[PDB]
Amino acid sequence: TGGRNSIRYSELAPLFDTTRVYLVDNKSTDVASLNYQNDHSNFLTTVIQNNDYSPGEASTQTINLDDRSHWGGDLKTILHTNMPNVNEFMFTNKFKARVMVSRSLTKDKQVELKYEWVEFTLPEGNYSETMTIDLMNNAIVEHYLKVGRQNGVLESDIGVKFDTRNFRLGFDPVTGLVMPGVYTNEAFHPDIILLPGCGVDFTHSRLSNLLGIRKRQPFQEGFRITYDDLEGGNIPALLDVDAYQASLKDFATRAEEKRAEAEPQKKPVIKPLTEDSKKRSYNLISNDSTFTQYRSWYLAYNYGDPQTGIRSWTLLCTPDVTCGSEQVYWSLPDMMQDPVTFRSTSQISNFPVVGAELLPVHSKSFYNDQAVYSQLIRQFTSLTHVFNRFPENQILARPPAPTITTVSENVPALTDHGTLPLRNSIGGVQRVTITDARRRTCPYVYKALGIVSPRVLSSR
Amino acid sequence: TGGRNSIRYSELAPLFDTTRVYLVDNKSTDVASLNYQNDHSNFLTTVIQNNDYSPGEASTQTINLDDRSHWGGDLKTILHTNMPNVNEFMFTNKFKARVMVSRSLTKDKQVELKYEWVEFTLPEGNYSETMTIDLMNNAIVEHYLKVGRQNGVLESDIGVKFDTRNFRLGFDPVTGLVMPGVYTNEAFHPDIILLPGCGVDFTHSRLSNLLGIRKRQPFQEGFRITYDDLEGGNIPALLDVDAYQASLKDFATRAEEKRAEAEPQKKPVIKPLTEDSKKRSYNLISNDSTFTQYRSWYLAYNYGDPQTGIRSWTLLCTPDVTCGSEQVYWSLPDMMQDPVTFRSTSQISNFPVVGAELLPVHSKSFYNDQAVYSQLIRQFTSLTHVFNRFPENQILARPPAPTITTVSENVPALTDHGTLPLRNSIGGVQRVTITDARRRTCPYVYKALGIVSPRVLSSR
Amino acid sequence: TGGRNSIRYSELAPLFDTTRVYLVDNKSTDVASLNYQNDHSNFLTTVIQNNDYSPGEASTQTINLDDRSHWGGDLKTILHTNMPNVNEFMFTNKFKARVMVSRSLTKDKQVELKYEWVEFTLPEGNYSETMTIDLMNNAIVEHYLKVGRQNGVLESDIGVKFDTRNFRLGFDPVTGLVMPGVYTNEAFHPDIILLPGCGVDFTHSRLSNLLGIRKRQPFQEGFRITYDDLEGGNIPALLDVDAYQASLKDFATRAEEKRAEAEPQKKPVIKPLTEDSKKRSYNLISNDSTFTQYRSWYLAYNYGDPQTGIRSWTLLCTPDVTCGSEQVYWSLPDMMQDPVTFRSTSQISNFPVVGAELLPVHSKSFYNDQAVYSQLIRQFTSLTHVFNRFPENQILARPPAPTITTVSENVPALTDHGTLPLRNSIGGVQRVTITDARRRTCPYVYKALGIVSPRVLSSR
Amino acid sequence: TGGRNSIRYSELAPLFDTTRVYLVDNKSTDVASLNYQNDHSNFLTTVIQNNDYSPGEASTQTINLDDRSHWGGDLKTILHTNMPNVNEFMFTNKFKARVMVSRSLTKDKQVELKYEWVEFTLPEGNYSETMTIDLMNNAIVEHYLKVGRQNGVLESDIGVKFDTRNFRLGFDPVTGLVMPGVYTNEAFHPDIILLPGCGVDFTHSRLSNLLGIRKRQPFQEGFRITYDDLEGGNIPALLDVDAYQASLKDFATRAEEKRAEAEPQKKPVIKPLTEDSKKRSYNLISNDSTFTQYRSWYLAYNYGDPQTGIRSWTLLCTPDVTCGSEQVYWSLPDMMQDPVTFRSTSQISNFPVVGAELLPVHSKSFYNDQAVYSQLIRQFTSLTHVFNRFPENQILARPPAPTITTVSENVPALTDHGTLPLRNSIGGVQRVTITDARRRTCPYVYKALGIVSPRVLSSR
Repeated sequence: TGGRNSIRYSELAPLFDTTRVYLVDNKSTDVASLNYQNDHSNFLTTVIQNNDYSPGEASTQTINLDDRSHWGGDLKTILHTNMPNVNEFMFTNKFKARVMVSRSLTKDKQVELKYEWVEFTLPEGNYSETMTIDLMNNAIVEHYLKVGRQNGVLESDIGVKFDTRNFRLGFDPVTGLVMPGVYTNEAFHPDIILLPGCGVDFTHSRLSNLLGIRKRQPFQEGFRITYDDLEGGNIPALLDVDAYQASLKDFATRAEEKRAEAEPQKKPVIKPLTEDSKKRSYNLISNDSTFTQYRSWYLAYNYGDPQTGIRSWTLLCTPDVTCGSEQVYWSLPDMMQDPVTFRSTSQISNFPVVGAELLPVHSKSFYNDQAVYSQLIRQFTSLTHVFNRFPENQILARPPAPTITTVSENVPALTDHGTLPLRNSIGGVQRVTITDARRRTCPYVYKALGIVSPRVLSSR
Repeated sequence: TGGRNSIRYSELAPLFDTTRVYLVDNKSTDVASLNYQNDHSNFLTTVIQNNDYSPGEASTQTINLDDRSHWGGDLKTILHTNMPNVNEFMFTNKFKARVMVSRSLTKDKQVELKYEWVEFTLPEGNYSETMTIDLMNNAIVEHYLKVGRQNGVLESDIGVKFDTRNFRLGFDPVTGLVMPGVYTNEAFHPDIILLPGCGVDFTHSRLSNLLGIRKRQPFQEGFRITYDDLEGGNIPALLDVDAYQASLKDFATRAEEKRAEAEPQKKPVIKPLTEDSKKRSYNLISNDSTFTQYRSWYLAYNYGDPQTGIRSWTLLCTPDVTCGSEQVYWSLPDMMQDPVTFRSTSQISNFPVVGAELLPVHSKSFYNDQAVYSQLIRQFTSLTHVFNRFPENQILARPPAPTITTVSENVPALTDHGTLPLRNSIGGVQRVTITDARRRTCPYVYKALGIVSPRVLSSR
Repeated sequence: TGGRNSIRYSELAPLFDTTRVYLVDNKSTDVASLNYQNDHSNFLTTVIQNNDYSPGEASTQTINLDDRSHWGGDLKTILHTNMPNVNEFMFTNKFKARVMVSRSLTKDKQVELKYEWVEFTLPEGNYSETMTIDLMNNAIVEHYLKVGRQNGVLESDIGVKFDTRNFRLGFDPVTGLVMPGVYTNEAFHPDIILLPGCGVDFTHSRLSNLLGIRKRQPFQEGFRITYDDLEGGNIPALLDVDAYQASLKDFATRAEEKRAEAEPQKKPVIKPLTEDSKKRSYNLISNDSTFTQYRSWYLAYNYGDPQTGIRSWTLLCTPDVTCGSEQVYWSLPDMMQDPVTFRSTSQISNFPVVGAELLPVHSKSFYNDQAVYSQLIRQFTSLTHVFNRFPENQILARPPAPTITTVSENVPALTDHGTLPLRNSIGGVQRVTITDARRRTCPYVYKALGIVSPRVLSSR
Repeated sequence: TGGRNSIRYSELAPLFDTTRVYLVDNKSTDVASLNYQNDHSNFLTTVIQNNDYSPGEASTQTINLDDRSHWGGDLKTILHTNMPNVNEFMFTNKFKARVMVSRSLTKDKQVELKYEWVEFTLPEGNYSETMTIDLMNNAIVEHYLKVGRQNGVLESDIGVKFDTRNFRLGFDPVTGLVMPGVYTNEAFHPDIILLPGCGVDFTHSRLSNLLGIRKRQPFQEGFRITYDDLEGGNIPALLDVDAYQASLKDFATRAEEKRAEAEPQKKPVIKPLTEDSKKRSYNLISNDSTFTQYRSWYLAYNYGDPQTGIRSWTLLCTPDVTCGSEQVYWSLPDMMQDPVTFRSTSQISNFPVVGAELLPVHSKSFYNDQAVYSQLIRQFTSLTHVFNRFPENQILARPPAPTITTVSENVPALTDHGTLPLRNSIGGVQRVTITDARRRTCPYVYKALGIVSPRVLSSR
């Protein structure tokens, strides 16, 4: 310490031992003159807080930490964003899926079904865990319109759907059917329902995470999940409720009558429904088999061979609307020594990093009353949303709203990076820069604030 | 340390090493006598906590940190506000918009439409993310009354509306219409709906942030968004439900009948509704085109040319009721050495700063049940609010309440600034001062509290 | 300090005193080349952040903390998971129970009841405190179908049920019956209802904790709870409401008439209901006794002999959906000295541990409105869920939804382990590894992030 | 430092300066062999984390902090419980009350009323702020059955009730009655309603706190609150609505008609109802007085003489379901020097204490919709709960559910005790022990975890 303290500035007098320099954006004189063309994630600040000098002029003067000692400063920072759930940047507004795009009776008498991969995009915005799903299903439909239908494609065969129920709860081990005649619409994790000849790929989208279907060994570029993959676990068919109902015309310890009332002339059972009001085909494999051609991921993962099925190369897990906690990197190139192996440069997308921190986004959870409220309004017929374009379908229906939805929420992060080594000649104008994992500014930054407290560390 | 500790006061005896001085407002003797004309964001305190002296008299005595050493103190502080969502100070109660103000059949046979920019102001108060919007739409209307109407202006042409839905979900790629005959009223981010010849400017309002429409490169003084800007993305027109309904009088794998039931004598389709009950014009460009003159920001941003549209110079992002996390600056001029480049002065609006901190305001989020509850009460006719003065309009209607509203909430902030260098002759009366980004006291401060713990740092 | 600081790298120049090395997974060049076959819970990272070298090549270079001093580093870390409530890994998707599997009239005239232990498994997913229960009851039923029934087993005798009410609130001390004729369906802690000859074992499942039935002295491998254990506390029988109703044909201080209206020809009381609509046996011990054979844990614990009953060897406590706060262990084998007694090795499942921390999972609680809403919909008959397959049973009914449900929620954990001693020759490529209590990678890890700040500790 | 660092272990080599020893329960080898008969609140751990030695054998080896220096360690700990709201341990399942137990027409013509103190106990479980109350009222009733009634006791005179409303809002200053004929059922703090000759004592129960009736000077063993105490503040009687209704047969500034319409032949007023449907006596003092014999604490405290009433020796305050934040004490007898005045021993219930911390329980609050929902279901007659056995009573009714209920919630506590002095010969097997205020293990502990970081403090 002794003679090694002195923190000096032009004529303003000797200041001794730690003090404070401030890195701020909202400084009025600065804006107008320096970072006009820049944004909150990469700006310039005049660190000289002296009322009497031009910003330019200030950019000349310097804060001089005493020369005789190696100095260090404590860097506390306040980061605040407002990035939305889905958007083009975080890759949460795009996702490739393969759908039916044409259906025509080929030249002889056999038929033709051609499929193709199309990229659907969502309208940017901050959504729910669910409404997002919906937005996706809609984006599938919206395409079926501009193309599908007007080429022999019947809704009765739209290839991909993102639903959320266990399509085999009512299932009866012997009848081979979902007895209650209705797939019990309770929500149990996002799922993916495919059809023959198609599938979906998330190779370039974090939406995968929103669904909560993660690859069992991530560092593998590429995420395609097709029909052939979802093996074992095709949605069983609903039993014909009416056919069954309409039919039926042609120890001794109180356990006596209970054992005789519980027990050629066959019944209407066997009849697995085939279509629904407005006759929508449920595409059943055989006029025999109780299983529909529709295949569910959830079903696969949980019910089909664990050592071979998707349960093998994939992993079932929690949703997370945020799509993935990603971090950001601070850099104060003009004011702090470049950490260990970092090379010193001027290429904004490669500056040295002084602090890392998670991008300020959490997921708040709320209890959903609207879960059932809706089961008592479409049972009492009325208009439809662009979401339930197939009310009477039990499959292309509208995935049940899960109780407890999550919502991406932005929050101020009063973080604190360690104490770093800094130069002893701090320039009048410092440059602040926040970067993301991929190394690029981040448009969604409303406020960055830095406070540095230099203090002597050793001697030269 | 050795002889360098001694912290002395008048005759009260030697105290050694760190101790504690207190900066408090609520001190009774002080109020009455010193900071009568001041407020919590800029007051005087007697730091001498000795029961026997006048405040004035105390203002004489002094705490003497030993002379032989440079001292420093730890400054912990308790800040607590209660600033409201919208108000004149934070510039959240004003916003300029350009509306229709006159409509008369000019002198020959052609007509005249004159527009003007008017500043509307809100009643101060703490609001919701939504009700705020509403308050704005109302403030637009309230003006149409004092002027608009009484000058040939028909509601059928009020220029600006802040709604919240995706005005083109039901849209059908071929019919060029919102088929369901009703813009699906679900909430998807605040938006701005304009008309020809008008627009809105936020150049002097943080309300912009409330909406969540941020300028892609902020440091540009000025925020005007007009009709001509919102290009490509005019709200498509609702299809005539009745005209259509009223009309209609004059492979082989179960997929056989599904491919024949899905497939001069033209139909009522083409008819895009023109007005609504009480005949309100939907101002359609041509008696032909399926698009209304009404233009939506949301629509533009998401659907019209990304490299040219507003999607270019603007950015879609999360709301935030608070309107923008702003920070405040502490200053203890009379008790702590003036940080690096700060000049020492007496101009309250330029004191030295010792600590920065975010102004104590966060946004709590809640789940909205009232989302739909209201769709089942205006469907069952009854009175109206100053908010839905055009129930039967599908456009000047009332923006749908988003599920999950946010509310600005004030909270005590037990913050902690570093350890700062201080003078060794602390005056009997210290002056505390909290300032905002622009540098001015902040009326909304209920309590400021400071605790300082001096301790030796080096030697002289 | 003096000559002991120097932190050196290849030619890049001398850095002095603490600096920062970064342990990150999401680093792009790394993924592709090193940890292709690995996962977030056990990967390799290149700690050399120098743009110009191959990852391989970098793996050669080294960060050299000065040799003359023993160094240490501060390890802060960011861990973020997404593990679901129930799953095979945490052992929350399996649980052994003993049920009735066969009922046939043995060879002479006496009968045979054979029971067996079967393991039921749940569909993996993140659930509620309740819906989980339900999933279990269902899994019991689902078995009764594939086997039970089709072998003389009547629902009237399914052995295990997980409900949640105090099966003896309405109980009347004298009549020996649940007077109101209905077990008051309010929720009061998960319970277990057994039958003669069966029970449940959790020896290999944390689901026990979900129920909130903990063993009074845990370190005892094994958790079997059978009928014979639940002694004293058999669910009393519901009084015959109708029999009773249908019958009844054949001081003086205002307290006079109150003392005469409150006061061979016997009444219908004695009649304890025996079965319910669709005549389901309530299996009553004697044609006499007011107690059914059904036995409840809750009942036992709270009402039967505390010094002998289950209240003795077991403990009643709060649920917790997470099933048990378990911790994880960090290990940075290639960069930090192996703590006290740890042996140095290469067996991933035995690396040295540098930091311990709770696996990032908490339980959020919400208020349940859906508590009663359902009591006003099954009272108005309509379809049933795979959950209430015995609506009219008062016992095999559907446990009442408790107000205040809990839900396992994943959250980012910005933790901070101490300051650790490290090697002075940090390899170009470090290995990160998170392990669980049992010592194995943890599939449910989305992001691991490490920041180390070396700084001199002493001298060599 | 110099030669004073060395932290040594058997042959495993010299480790220098701070390192880390771990205190963990879940360690597999340990359980089976050492703490079989113990529980999480008092177990043994092998601190030697070396894979090759028996636990027993390890118990021999030792960690040797260098002898030449006095060492200290940082103790961070992770405590996690799951204790329920009410239970026998925390004394929240018992509470003595004095009730009517016999009513017979004594030998001459005068009568006899004998009362007695009885201890009622609740079924263990985690409850609500309210449902707890209810459970208590029920427990009062449940007794009236096994005894009361069957001895001339009419519900019309059950002595104690815990309700929650201000039994005198409708009250009219002149009529001396609760005009609206109904005690306005809004919730305003737990209360206690007594009758002549009885009362309640909490001398041995924290439930008092749940109610929120605290003794004004706590350190006084004993908490009895009887009738005679609740003086001034007897619940006024409801006015006879019918008698009144059934009767009535036999300046000039617009303020003219308002002053004549607002103004022998007496009216039905005076008639204060006496009993209610099913004629339940309201026990009124005189056939005259408008006050019933029923006395309320709330009423007393707020309305009767503040200098003499209960308002004097008692204190009205917030509920808190937890019943009282109690703390726990850590102790690591075998590894850390015994703090200042603590005597060293082997009596588990007197070990030295190294850290204190609040027992991990907080109270979450939720908004109650179910507040009114119930006022619109018992107004539409139907069955009753064991809770509203006197629907038609306005007093023995069922206390109104307060909006905003609280619920005891268990939470992991990542606490951190200071840095403590420790022995330099740490035994292979350490003993961990958590104790409560009264000094006894705490059954409700699911996980205890300790991390110690020794580091040199001075020299010997």
